[PDB]
Amino acid sequence: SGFRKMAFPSGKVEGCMVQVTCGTTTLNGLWLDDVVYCPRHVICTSEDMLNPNYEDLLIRKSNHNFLVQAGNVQLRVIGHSMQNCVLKLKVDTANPKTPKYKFVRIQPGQTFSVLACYNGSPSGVYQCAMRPNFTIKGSFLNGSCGSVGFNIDYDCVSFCYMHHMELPTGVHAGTDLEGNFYGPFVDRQTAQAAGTDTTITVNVLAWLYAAVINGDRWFLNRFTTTLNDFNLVAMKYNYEPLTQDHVDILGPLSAQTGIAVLDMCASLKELLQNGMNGRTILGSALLEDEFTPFDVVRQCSGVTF
Amino acid sequence: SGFRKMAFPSGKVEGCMVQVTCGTTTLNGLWLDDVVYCPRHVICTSEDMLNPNYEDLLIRKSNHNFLVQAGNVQLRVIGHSMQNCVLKLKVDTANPKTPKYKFVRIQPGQTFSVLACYNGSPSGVYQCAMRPNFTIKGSFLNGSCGSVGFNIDYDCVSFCYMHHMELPTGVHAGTDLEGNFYGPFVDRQTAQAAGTDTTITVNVLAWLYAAVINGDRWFLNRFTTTLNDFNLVAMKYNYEPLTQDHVDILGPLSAQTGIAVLDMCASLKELLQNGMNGRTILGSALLEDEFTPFDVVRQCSGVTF
Ligand SMILES: *C(=C)Cn1c(C)c(-n2nnc3ccccc32)c(=O)n(-c2cncc3ccccc23)c1=O
Ligand SMILES: *C(=C)Cn1c(C)c(-n2nnc3ccccc32)c(=O)n(-c2cncc3ccccc23)c1=O
Repeated sequence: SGFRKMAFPSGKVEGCMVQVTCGTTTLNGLWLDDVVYCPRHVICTSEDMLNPNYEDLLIRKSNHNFLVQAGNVQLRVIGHSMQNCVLKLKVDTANPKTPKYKFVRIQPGQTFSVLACYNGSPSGVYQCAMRPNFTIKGSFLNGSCGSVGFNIDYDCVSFCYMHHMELPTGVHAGTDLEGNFYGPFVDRQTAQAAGTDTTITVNVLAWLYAAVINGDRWFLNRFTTTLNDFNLVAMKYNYEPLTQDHVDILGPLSAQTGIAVLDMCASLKELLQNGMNGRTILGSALLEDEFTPFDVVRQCSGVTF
Repeated sequence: SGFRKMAFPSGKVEGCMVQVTCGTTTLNGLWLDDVVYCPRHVICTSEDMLNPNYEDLLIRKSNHNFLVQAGNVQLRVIGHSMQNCVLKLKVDTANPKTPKYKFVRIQPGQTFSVLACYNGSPSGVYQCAMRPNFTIKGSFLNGSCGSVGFNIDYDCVSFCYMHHMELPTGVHAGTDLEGNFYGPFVDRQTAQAAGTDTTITVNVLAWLYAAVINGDRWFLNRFTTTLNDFNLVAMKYNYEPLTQDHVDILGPLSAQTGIAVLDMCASLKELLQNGMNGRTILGSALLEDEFTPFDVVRQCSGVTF
């Protein structure tokens, strides 16, 4: 049946992307009901990003200093406030294309789709995962702030990420839709350490279950392992410690393929110690960890919205 | 800045996906203006797919035998015809969400975004490429026929692919929006050979240019090569022969990075003969060939729609 990195249909999010201009800085905004959400660093100049006093910079700003554009239509700003690191511009008009939505703070290891935008216009969509160090490895250029990450549950759009900065190491950092950064990052142009990134172990196991479903079974060995001895090989190769909760989520994948979770950990343990010897799994020559067990079930069952 | 497999915003295509039912078979349809396009094998039973006489099977079908559903709204079928391998159901109502569109028959090696649909409801979106053997390696389950592949040029949606069958080897085959199959495939449940698949050489070179832009420069060597001697290493490793046209398209990538195309072919020649030695390029341990030179420029410049 095949297996691909798949993103949610971005139709419901395209109708909410607007362009926000404050002075010379222009970035993307998210228009839901009569409130426009955008990163608060839109009020900063190129020289202000070094050490910005956001409370002092926002004081010098009025309602008419914010230009919100939805296509060719201008939105009247009648209120502004700063919640953590996001700016909330109250507009006089509710977005007629507002879908059913919620604000959700996802956990490290979970995945979401990103709609990369520039000047309020969508450019592309791709699937990513929140690394354990609360960073993401996306595709972001200059002007891509304001771009949101989201999950879709049938009719509801769960917004979970807003892009803010590109770290000097090349990775990306951002906040939730309430302004709280993911990780120890601040909206300030300074050298910030992301920390040791590790591999989402439960996502790797789910990806191996998807390989068996699609006929890729060459890595299945003749061993088992304990939950304690497996996390030992995991901690050596910079892998997340596997917990009983992770085993519980892998239940449906273990029952569909008839392979016990502990047996799958043994095949993964052998792959960590012996490598792939040049072979591939689902068209990849490395261990992919950007598919949650829920993503594997969705793609191997055809869940629509 | 990062590099990711990126798909076009599927908002304009979501508004055209409908569900078509003929007897017991149900698949997806594409609703543009007052015409619904769907694969013609919707008129076949499970036992009819072995050796179907489509001209004889369609004769036993009337206008009222086709149930077209756009959400919860029924469409009145007032005309039907068979163009090659697609069925064109004329409806009494033009789609109010019809975007500017064209029908395009793409060439092998070019890429396009796929919106996987089930029962007329979109489920996901992903980028793929038309392999030189006119197959695609997508993610398709039962009921995913009717799913279309498309490219977006600012305001125009260029439809280029409609999914029809999954070959016994696991790959997928389909037609253009006029019904002409890509390759020597027929809409018949029989064993069909896809042929020797090869690697899109111009796409691999463009992917290496994207690596240098993003800072991945470890594969740059100290050699050059001729266009004749390079296609010799290419023909040995099942790679497409590089032509002067391919070199012309790689012009902007060669001028942006300051690396001649023939010099990039030498680094690629060394990678084919020596492998990667365990290293990675843009987070991949193999040579990716699903990025056209136009896809690299779009993602490394931020082209929006
Ligand atoms: C957003 C519209 C502009 N932009 C900014 C302002 C920044 N940026 N520079 N220093 C900063 C400190 C704190 C927060 C943001 C910030 C930025 O990094 N990027 C940005 C984001 N992602 C990728 C990227 C790639 C190349 C240049 C900039 C850039 C901004 O877009
Ligand atoms: C489409 C809604 C149903 N479907 C069909 C009918 C077929 N299929 N079986 N034999 C065939 C011969 C010629 C054309 C189609 C055809 C089919 O293959 N698939 C299908 C397509 N992609 C992936 C896939 C995965 C698992 C089962 C079927 C399947 C159909 O969906």
